[PDB]
Amino acid sequence: LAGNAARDNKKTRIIPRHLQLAIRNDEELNKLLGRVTIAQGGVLPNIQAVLLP
Amino acid sequence: LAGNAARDNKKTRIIPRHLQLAIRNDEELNKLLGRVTIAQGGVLPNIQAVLLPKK
Amino acid sequence: KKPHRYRPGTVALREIRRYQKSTELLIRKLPFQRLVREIAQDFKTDLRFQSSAVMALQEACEAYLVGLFEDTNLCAIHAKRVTIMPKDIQLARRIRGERA
Amino acid sequence: LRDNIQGITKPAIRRLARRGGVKRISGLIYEETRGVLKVFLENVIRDAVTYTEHAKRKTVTAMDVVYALKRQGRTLYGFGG
Amino acid sequence: VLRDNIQGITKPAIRRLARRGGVKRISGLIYEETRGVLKVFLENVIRDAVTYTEHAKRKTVTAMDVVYALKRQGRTLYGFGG
Amino acid sequence: DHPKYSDMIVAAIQAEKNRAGSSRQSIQKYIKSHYKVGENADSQIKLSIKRLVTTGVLKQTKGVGASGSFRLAK
DNA sequence: CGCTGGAAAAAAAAAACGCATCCCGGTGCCGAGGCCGCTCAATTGGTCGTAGACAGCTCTAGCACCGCTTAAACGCACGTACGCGCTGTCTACCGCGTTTTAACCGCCACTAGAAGCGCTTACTAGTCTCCAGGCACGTGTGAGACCGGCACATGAAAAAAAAAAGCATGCTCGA
DNA sequence: CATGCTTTTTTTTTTCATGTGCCGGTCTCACACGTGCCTGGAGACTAGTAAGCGCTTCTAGTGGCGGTTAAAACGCGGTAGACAGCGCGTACGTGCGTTTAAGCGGTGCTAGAGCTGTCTACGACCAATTGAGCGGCCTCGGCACCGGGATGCGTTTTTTTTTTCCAGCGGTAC
Ligand SMILES: [Ca+2]
Ligand SMILES: [Ca+2]
Ligand SMILES: [Ca+2]
Ligand SMILES: [Ca+2]
Ligand SMILES: [Ca+2]
Ligand SMILES: [Ca+2]
Ligand SMILES: [Ca+2]
Ligand SMILES: [Ca+2]
Ligand SMILES: [Ca+2]
Ligand SMILES: [Ca+2]
Ligand SMILES: [K+]
Ligand SMILES: [K+]
Ligand SMILES: [K+]
Repeated sequence: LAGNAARDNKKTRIIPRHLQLAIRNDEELNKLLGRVTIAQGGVLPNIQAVLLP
Repeated sequence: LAGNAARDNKKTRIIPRHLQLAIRNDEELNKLLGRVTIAQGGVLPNIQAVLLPKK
Repeated sequence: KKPHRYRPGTVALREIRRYQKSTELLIRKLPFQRLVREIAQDFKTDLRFQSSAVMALQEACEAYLVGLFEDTNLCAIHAKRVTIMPKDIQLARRIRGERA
Repeated sequence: LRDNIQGITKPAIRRLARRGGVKRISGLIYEETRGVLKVFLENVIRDAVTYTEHAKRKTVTAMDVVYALKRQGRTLYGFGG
Repeated sequence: VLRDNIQGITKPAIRRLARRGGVKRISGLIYEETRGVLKVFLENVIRDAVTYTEHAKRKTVTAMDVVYALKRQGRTLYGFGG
Repeated sequence: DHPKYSDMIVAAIQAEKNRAGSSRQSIQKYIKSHYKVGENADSQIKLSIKRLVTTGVLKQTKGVGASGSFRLAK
């Protein structure tokens, strides 16, 4: 999944952010790693509807 | 603390509810047993102010 | 000569998109390091820190806060607001079981 | 200690809350956050140091922090789990 | 085989629980919402309990099976042993 | 964040006092102070001038390739 | 409309009705409490190998200091949108009465299956001996990160133009 | 109420400005790979057990039966709460011009983390020895459960201070 996220960013090498994106987007990995922080992971882009114009 | 809660209910013998009352009213025991459910414990009386009738 | 001026919120949103896209630590590295040592003194003086140890504390902190804000934001919105306020944070922590 | 907790600048908190997808921030929040942040570091560092002391070390290691965060239920990956 | 005991969790019983929670007024929609949540709970806990039962090569779910299960779910229970 | 090292040069000789010749160091000193910069900017204004030299737009009054003085076509 | 008085409705009193809870003593049951006899765990006292305390040695990493520049913070001015508080509508929920239901209790009969125990051997600990897979260190080269310059999509303002919102007409019932 | 008219109002387009995204050309660090060596995983043994398995004891789990009666359920009526809407006052956002110190690269010193070798207390293992405390029987008295009665608190009715809502004269603008 990370390897996919990296191909999706025209990068040869997996970086943290890739591992995060992979995990937080897969229902089951997210749930397994529910209380885990991934160093240099960032968060999934997500802006609550009511906040948009 | 439970023994106190029992004297405060004119009971000779500590029951669960006493153990709960003791724990949830002591800042530190509550925090230690924060993720523990005490069988037959009940909850502390607590009604949010805004829910009480107007005067 | 006319000034150009984005409406209040248009930039905030841009900033949101910008920082969500990125992963760089958002607190200035030194002021944090001083805050770490300052707090550690309380527990024991003449303590030394692996630079990696400080970095770990910063990763953890930022991550934690970012998280708390996400939750706070929802509480704010849940009250038909857009502006987070202390009471929003307090609710979030009260429910998280962080505080009594 | 100059209260380095002020070193956690308004704009830095704004930044964090932006990554949290917050659009508008009440002035009161900047102090509120500092307080919470302090409480966090207090609780985590305390434990970290406690591990340091148990190892009879004078130098807090990454692992000390890692082990400490695990205890607090805020596990951290990429500093040597 | 006997389905839909979830209605057996009567409106008034939910009202009662929410009263002990210090709730004053309850939207009609809540009664079904709660049944669903309650089900999800029991599903997650029992699954684990049974999994412990099966590992012990038993056909009889013990209290301990439930206790051990709840501990896993981070909802420890005192006064049914260990 | 103000690009066009062309625009940069052009704006610098312009706000430079009327000359029939203006030297690289006298413009490299204006551009660095009046706009944001790196340090290869010194080495980029070098390349920027050599392109403006080339296209006929900036013709050099005194000197040679780099160290000289430069004027505006018409 | 302003200012003063009149009866017309309107929170702010009191006094009356009622329902729910608390508190008192009395009575009858169940489980706390204790004791006894039996069992198994602790204790004791000893013997033997090893964990880890320590001192000394190495050398990594953490610190202190220096001299920049620039990106970042700070502070002040300006005004837009948001909070929130007030007013008003409609109806969802609360409470309570008669009608319904099936939980609860208590007892009974039958049997899975829990729990136990002893027999036996497949299975893991364990040892010394052997050796290669994976460790620390060195070397190289290629991603990718940074730039500066250019077509890209998305915002905020000024302008231009259809779309609905208010003063001035002639004509024909109907009083 | 149909024409026509002016007026403003919202709706369409123009017009800037942005920013941000994309793409070429260049320069470094970090991945990647190898070397070379060292130790931890493998082997091939012997030894000691845990645990599978099969039969035995009996606990307690299940399932059925029937007689209250506490609890659910349906329904009605009526408040009081959710909710939209509108308006007012300022706290928050943007940006500009000014202040700062984090940052970067660099240098030098040594606190102390780590590593080795060595010695000895300490803890495991074991076989005898024994009392703690377990399961199991038996016995009071706490309390639960009732009901009766006194007090406490909500609600309604009535009273009453209190706001309010028409009129009226004056008296001055069409
Ligand atoms: Ca009037
Ligand atoms: Ca690089
Ligand atoms: Ca390579
Ligand atoms: Ca056995
Ligand atoms: Ca306000
Ligand atoms: Ca100052
Ligand atoms: Ca007794
Ligand atoms: Ca009783
Ligand atoms: Ca009076
Ligand atoms: Ca008059
Ligand atoms: K060190
Ligand atoms: K076996
Ligand atoms: K059984």
